[PDB]
Amino acid sequence: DVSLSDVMIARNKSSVAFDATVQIRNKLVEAYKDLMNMPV
Amino acid sequence: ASGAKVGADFNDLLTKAINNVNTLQKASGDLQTRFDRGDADVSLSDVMIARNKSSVAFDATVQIRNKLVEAYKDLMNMPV
Amino acid sequence: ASGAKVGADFNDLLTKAINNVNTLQKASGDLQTRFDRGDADVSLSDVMIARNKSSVAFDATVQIRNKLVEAYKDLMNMPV
Amino acid sequence: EYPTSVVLDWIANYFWPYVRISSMLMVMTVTGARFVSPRIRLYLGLAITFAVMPAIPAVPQDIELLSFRGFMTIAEQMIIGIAMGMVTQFMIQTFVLLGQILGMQSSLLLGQLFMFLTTMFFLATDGHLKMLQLVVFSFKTLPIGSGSLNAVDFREMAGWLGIMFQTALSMSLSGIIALLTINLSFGVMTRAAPQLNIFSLGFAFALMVGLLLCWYILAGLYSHYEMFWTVGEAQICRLIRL
Amino acid sequence: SLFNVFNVTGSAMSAESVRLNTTSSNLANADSVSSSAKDTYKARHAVFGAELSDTVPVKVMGIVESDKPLSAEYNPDHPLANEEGYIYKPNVNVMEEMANMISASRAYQTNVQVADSSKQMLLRTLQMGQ
Amino acid sequence: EDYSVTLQILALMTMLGFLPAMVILMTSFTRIVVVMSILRQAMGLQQTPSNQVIIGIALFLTFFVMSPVLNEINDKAVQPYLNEQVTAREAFDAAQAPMKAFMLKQTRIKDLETFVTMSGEQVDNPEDVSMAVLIPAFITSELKTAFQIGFMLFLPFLIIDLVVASVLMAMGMMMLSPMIVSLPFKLMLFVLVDGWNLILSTLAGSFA
Amino acid sequence: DYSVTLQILALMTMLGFLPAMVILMTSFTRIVVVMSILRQAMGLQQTPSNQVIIGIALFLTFFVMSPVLNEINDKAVQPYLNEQVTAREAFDAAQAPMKAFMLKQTRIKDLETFVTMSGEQVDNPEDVSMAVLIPAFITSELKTAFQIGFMLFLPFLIIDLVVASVLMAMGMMMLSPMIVSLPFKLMLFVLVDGWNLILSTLAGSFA
Amino acid sequence: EDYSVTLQILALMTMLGFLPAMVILMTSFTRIVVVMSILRQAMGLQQTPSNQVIIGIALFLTFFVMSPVLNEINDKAVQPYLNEQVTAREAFDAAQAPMKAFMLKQTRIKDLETFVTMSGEQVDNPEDVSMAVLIPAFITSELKTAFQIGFMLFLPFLIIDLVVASVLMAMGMMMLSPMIVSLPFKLMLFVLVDGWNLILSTLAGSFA
Amino acid sequence: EDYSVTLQILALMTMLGFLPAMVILMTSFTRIVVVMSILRQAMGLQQTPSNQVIIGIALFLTFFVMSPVLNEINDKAVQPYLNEQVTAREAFDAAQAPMKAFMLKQTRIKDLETFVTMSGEQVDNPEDVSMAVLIPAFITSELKTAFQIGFMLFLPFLIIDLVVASVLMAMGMMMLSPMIVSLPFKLMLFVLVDGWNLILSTLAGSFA
Amino acid sequence: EDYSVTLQILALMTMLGFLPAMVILMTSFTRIVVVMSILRQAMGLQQTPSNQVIIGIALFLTFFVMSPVLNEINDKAVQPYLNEQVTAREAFDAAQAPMKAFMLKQTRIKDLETFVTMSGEQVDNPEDVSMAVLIPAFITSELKTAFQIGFMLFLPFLIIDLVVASVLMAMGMMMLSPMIVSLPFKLMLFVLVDGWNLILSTLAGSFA
Amino acid sequence: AISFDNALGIHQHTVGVRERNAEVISTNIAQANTPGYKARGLDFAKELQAATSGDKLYRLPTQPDTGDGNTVDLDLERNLFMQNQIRHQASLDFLGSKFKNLTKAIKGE
Amino acid sequence: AISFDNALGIHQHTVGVRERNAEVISTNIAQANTPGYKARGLDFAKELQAATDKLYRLPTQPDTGDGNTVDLDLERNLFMQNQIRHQASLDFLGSKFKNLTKAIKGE
Amino acid sequence: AISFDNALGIHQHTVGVRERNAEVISTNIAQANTPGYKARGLDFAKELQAATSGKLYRLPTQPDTGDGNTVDLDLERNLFMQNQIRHQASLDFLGSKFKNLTKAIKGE
Amino acid sequence: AISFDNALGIHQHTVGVRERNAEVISTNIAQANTPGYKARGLDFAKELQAATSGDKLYRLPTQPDTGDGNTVDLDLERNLFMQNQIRHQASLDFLGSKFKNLTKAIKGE
Repeated sequence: DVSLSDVMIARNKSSVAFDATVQIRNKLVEAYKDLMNMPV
Repeated sequence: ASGAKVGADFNDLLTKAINNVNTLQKASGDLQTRFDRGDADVSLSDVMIARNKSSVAFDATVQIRNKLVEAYKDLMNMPV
Repeated sequence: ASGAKVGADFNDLLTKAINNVNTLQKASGDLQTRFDRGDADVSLSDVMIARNKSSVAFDATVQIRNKLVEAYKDLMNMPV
Repeated sequence: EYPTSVVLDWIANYFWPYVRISSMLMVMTVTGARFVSPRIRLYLGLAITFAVMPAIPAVPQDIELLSFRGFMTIAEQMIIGIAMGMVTQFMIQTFVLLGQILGMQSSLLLGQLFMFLTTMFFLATDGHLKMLQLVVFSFKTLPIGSGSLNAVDFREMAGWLGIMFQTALSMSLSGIIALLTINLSFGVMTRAAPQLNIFSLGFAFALMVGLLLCWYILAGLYSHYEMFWTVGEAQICRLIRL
Repeated sequence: SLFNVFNVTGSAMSAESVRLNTTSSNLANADSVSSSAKDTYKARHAVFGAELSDTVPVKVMGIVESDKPLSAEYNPDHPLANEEGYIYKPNVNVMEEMANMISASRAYQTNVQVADSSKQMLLRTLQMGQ
Repeated sequence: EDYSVTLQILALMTMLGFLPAMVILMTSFTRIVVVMSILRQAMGLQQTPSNQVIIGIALFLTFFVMSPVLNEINDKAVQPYLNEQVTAREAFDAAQAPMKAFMLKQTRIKDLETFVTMSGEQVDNPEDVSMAVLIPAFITSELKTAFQIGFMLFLPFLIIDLVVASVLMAMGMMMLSPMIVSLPFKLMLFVLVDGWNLILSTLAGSFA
Repeated sequence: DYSVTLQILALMTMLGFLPAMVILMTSFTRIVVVMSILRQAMGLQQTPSNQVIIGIALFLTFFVMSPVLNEINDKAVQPYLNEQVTAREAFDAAQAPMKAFMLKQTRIKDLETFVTMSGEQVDNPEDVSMAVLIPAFITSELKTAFQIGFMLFLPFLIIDLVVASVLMAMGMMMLSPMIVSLPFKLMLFVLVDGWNLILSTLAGSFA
Repeated sequence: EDYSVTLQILALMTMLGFLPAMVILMTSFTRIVVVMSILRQAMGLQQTPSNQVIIGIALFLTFFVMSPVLNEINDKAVQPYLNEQVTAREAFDAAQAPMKAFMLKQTRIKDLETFVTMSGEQVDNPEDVSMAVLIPAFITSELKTAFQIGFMLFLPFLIIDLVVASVLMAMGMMMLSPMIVSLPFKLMLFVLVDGWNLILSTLAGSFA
Repeated sequence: EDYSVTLQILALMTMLGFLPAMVILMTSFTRIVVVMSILRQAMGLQQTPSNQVIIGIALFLTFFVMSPVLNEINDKAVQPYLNEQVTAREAFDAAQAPMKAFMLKQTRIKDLETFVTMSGEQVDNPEDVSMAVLIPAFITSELKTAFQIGFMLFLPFLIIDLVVASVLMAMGMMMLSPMIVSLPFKLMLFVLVDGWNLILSTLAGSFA
Repeated sequence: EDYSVTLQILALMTMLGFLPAMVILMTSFTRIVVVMSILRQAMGLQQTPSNQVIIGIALFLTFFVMSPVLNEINDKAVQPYLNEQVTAREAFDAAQAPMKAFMLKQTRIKDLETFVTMSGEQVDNPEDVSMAVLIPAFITSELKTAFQIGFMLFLPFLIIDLVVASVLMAMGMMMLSPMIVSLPFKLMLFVLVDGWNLILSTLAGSFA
Repeated sequence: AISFDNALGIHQHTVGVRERNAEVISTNIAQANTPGYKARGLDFAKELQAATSGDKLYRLPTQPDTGDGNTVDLDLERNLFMQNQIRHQASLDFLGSKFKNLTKAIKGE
Repeated sequence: AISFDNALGIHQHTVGVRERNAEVISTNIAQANTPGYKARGLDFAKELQAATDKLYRLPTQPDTGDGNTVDLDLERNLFMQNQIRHQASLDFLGSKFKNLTKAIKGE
Repeated sequence: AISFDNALGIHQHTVGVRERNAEVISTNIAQANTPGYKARGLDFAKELQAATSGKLYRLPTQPDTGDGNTVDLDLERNLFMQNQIRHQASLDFLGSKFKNLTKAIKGE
Repeated sequence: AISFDNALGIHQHTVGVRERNAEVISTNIAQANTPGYKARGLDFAKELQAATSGDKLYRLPTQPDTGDGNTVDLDLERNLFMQNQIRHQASLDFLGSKFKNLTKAIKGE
């Protein structure tokens, strides 16, 4: 019932979604770490 | 619903695909050796079809494996 | 269950695979040079089978080495 | 089925709970320490999320991984995690406050002595286990999809500076009075002859008594920590609405 | 599912293979008088079928003997003849067997190209996003 | 006309990279930290509160006071954009405006005049001045405002220290340092009046 | 069983997870943390360097965990090479020696906490799943490393307090005690033969 | 024969690579940053204004004071270049000329004299000197000018510090630290004089 | 049975991968860096000698002290291997023997005893331990030796710091920082004693 | 004999990789870098000149002071090389000689003597020592020479600090920190003496 | 915005239709010799519309059949199969570049 | 497991047997005219057993005094069949390494 | 020194000359039937030297049949075949010069 | 032991020898009709040994010449040229793999 097009699209969508959430998590954490390491 | 059900559903999807790829590889192997040993009930067309599907099926397996490893290697290089 | 005992055991396991690869390459080279020199009792199939085995064996040796070297670099370059 | 739904849901059902767990660890007292490498901490967050996965309810499927709403979800998972982490930092640094006020009053690094011992209190009382139990409970009573820290939670967390001074003064009030009365007694008793004065001679006398009083402080510090942890734990449950 | 074209092209390869085997038997038994007049060999032909209830596979539904009358020959010398000295021979027509040989071989090799080109499309699909 | 999905993602990641700047240059983070810096400096403790908890409390305080403006951005900009009601260009402008309004509520007219003349541009309404010129005027007002609050916070601790020094000198003991005696009194009076709660009311409510 | 082509792909993939297995299953975690804590104890910040710290841990985690590798070899590697066992059974035969080592090197309280969090009903400690044992192992090993490391910190904190109070006794309030304490911090570690004392106890700490 | 498009892009990407160097050496960023640094150390506050805020203020100030030269580059080197009116080599020269002129207005002849002799080139007019010689001369002049302004702003805070110490010593309370009591007056003077707006205006007006 | 040429190329190309590990573990690079790192901390300057210059001098020093072992490797293993006198394994063993002699010469017994017991192998003479158990024992010995050398070099600078701090307290100026008023004398002592030559000479001498 | 074109490119591309190493070891970059750090330490400001500016001035100055060497490299090596008058072998040797001559002129005999005995080579005259034995000796002498120049600059600021500390102590205020009071005068001394021109000219003139 | 639909476009539905068309064309080629079989055609516009949100077309023969009844013109089927494969390759390139650009923006690489 | 014997199957031996079979057929065609030569046939199952012989072919027609039992019609057909099957065995055994190399390299 | 004249060698000029030789042979084959046409050759050694530092007649093996044409068609085919083989080798040598040159400037 | 002689084996010499044999066979085919020309043959074992560690023979006729003195059996010469061409290609495949195996060991890929 499934084809290689659906599998490849599912693989690409998962890769893009996973890459999106990792980078945004990385950006926010780097923003948090920058704020913590500042001279009060 | 819990998160384990989604994880188990994802695990069964991977297991089903691996079994399907393994089934094709074993099916191709039998048809290859049946025609190679000299059995007259096996057609060269069916053998070539069998090994064409197994080769494509395994190539799909390689692509998914590389993406999983690349995602994990991407994951381990993250601020934490 | 001593450090020297297991160190020797894995060394024996590791040197066995290296010797197995070396055996395939020497056998492949020996078959090639006998056929190439003009020996009549050497078939091209035996030459081609052996050299295909050596290529696969050496390819595995390089790939396994890359995994070990990358694994070593991962543990040494980690931000302790 | 279309394989997109299966793969996307697991990533959404794993990373989003992991983000809250990981964010709490990086701000936590022990797991967020400078001694541990990020890789060990990263594996710990990965292992904890995988193990506690059955207790985590399924995230809503309405929010997409690649959408601005999903982007907001990642941010608000961190804010919950940092909230728990900052509470743990508040307690330990309050003991660091307790160490330095005694050291300052001792005519004098003493915060590190209290910081190390308070870290031992955190580990010995299984404080790390309780925090991990708190964050998994947060998944139940504070679902990932709908829910985030409100304005009242920010104000309650911003009001912990007064909690620091009140708790630090409460622990040291008996000792600080002792430090003052002996120094005042030493001053008045030696005030008869202005030739002696104190200066550096007063420095030596003050520091010897101050170290001795810190010996008394460590004798009854555990009871104060137990009361302090109850106040902090209640605040954490208030954040997760438990 | 992932190889629907292969099942159809491959079915044609198996279907057209049977038609060539049937043609070979008809030409190899064009002069086999055998015995009697009802056990005599008759030209056989495969029947192709397509069940259209996407892709419609081709299925061989059995071998069917031709309805052409047997070729009668006057030969009151063959011991297997009859009262009037007639030996009935298979109703195999060489011209129609040659045409079937041409049609079967070309159609069989045409499906090879389609099946071979179908694999290329599958291989290119794996390269999506790379 | 509207930005493509690829370009909108690029803009989103860019603002995340500049996120620390937006906190310390556009929000209320600068005023809170400076005021809390004075409070630590006023008392005898030098590094005792430590830098980590001050920033963490400041971050939570900012999220408290920026909650009205952040919610206004959420409603006006994020909600139409998520529902695909408006394009990306106008949604970005709809998010920029509440930040501009908040910065105007915390700035002074004199500060704006200095920078608008400094930029060498022409304008007649403060409401439509470019955010590039509003930012330096905003923080300049924030630093001046924070010094005012810090000066008021420094006075009671100076009052306590001077009284203790005068008492010790009047009793004749010209040999004892006032700092050691005054420190518990400053801390005790900081606790029994619940000083931080009062500072929260005069700091969080100072923006309005 | 899986085809030859697939089972080659399986071992090749997990060959790249070898660093992952080391960090969260063997004794690499405890030693590195104790090494890192002791490095911060002395005034030197990165004098031992990260690479040397890791290199010592890798040698230690091989000597100490040598009994684990022996059992895995003779119970999983050897039967598989003799065709006496299949792929899945050999992999399971390797988990048991490593699961036993991890189970005995954890704290009951941590396992009790994790089984509650995992939501699985297990009556006895020795039957817990590996999915919940791995996080329980590292969590307990972190507590052990912190408790061991900070006790090593105490003698070096004693020197700091002694020298700082002595300097403050003479009114030299501006002289930083850390630079004065640094020569004596190094001497304490070398007089007690620290680099041999900590490693001997760390090796003997495991079981 | 202007540079090919591929080389023109390669040159522009290289200039963006040296963008921090251009700002910190060829612009007004250094002088503003140093003067702010001296002022911060002049008061009792060690790092209360924080480093990111100081650089953030300086970046906006250095952009405003260099808007005239930035516009002159645009009006003489960018727009003719985009309108296909000047050779790319000519446009690069047209952009460099206003930058060189601005750096010469804020440099000292002694700095040029020592670097020209150091480079060992026979040049007489102080307008056709190489950028290799002009940049070190300019940054040297900016450091010296910043010290002069820093000393100017330091004196009033020194006056307050001496007065407070003298008054405390008059009462015989020598044990009391003058710094803790001096700081609120330092904040007091700087805020009723409108220091933040004043200093940034003077720094803006200094570059002329 | 000698290995094939392809394996031998693959075998010694792997040695290049582990080359940094050999320098930091099996060579003299560890002690020299540590001693100069402690020496830098002994003087007032924090990072004036810089890490790269410290490593650069260490690389030259470790090359000069390991020349006899490198020459022995070439004259016992490399030359017979290039001249087809010995096989690959014999060449590998012939290269390792001088390296093992160097590590065993500069190690401690107790450190060897500690590691042989933990590994669990029979030992009757020092020259029977595998390289797997000699490497961790050697680096531990070097760190202890490096700390002892660093302690000696630290003492003369500690004496100066105590003298200059005590003298300032003799006049009664406690607020004046001893560190600033001691740096010129710490640097001068390192000059007229010519530290950069004898200290490197001792490091070279200590290995032989 | 002559290296092939492919090998000549490989060697040249290799030297670009080691270009940072040659700057901090074989040029005047290190001494100028060290002196400014000591000069910055002498004044009260510890990060006011800023690392980027100091390295930027060091890069400009090392370009000016190495120009006679670079021009000799261009004339002796590159011009015969580009005109095919010398081979690749001769060009590289002809380029090395002026660089070796520069390092030999700024080195010390004892430093050369120390490494010559360490390298175990038979050297008759200093002007023919190997490059591997000169680079560690040259950087050693530069560090020692840098300390001597730094001590010269440290004294005038130290005298001001001592003078102001004693004056404050005479008036009885033993709690006022001399560092705050001394800082304006430390800056002024560097200004009216024209320090940023005097120091750099001496550093450039120290290689002649 | 910022969604996979708005980002991929119609290049995800087009690929499925092109594979559907190849299945139809290959069926006609295989069933060319079957008597009585009628050639099957596919409407791309209708199929793409159905795919985006979610009947039998027969091909008119150019010449009469020789009696069998099969209306498959194998000359046309090969030409259409060749065209379908080219346009399918373009669609994969179009769709593949959509994911590459999305990954490029979310990572800045 | 994971050994060349199992990875290659029996395709490693079939190529050799098809070469031996081709040699025998070549001998039969060459020796067709030499009298007294008896046609030699190779039994496929025998070399199958030898992997995990050289028989005589009984004529369908009598000789003509030569005693030679070689039918050139049969030999040509048997040589054509063996050559076609030999190429298929090369394709089967060749793809065994191509799949094996792709599994190891992952590309 | 590093320059293309020293890096490419003569292979930059040899490729061009053999292309000219292809034209010369091609115009001989076309004019095989044209009477009065004399087959012309190209001296590779002389042409290469001219290109590096900067149309002879072929003698008939047999008399012409009477038209006046001295094109020996079988010789032209043999010469064209050899010229095409060496032209491919010249491309192989010259092309490899750039690829090895790129590998040096890139380091991999 | 790492040297080109050890790595390339005898395949670096066999290619040149089989090229020489092809020239000797080709000149026999070309000179088939020249009377007085004796067919020449090259011994492979001798030529390979001479090449390894640093003069073509005469081929005896199976039948007498028909009066021209030429002993070239053009039927035999074609067979030897075909065999030498196949063995020449096989040596090229052997020698070509020797360099490729060295390159992948050096580059690690």
